Amino acid sequence: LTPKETCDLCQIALRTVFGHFGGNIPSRRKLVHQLKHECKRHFNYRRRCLLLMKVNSDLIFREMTDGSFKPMEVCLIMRECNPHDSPL
Repeated sequence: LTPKETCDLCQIALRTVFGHFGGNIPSRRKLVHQLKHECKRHFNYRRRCLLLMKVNSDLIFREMTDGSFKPMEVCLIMRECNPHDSPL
């Protein structure tokens, strides 16, 4: 994966799962079951995605449930996006 792809993928994944719950996220355990499912939709990204959500599910949960949600921002904090890259 390019650093671009890797950034884009972070965003696509978090946005898709956030849209899935329509912003009403029930619990971290549940959030995680979907983050994992969503990781497996991407052949080349599965392995990295899965470890990313594992380590950072608390940060993703917090940011998602605050109402802010901007995917590109949480991906910057995880350093899967750098200030260089762009949103979607």
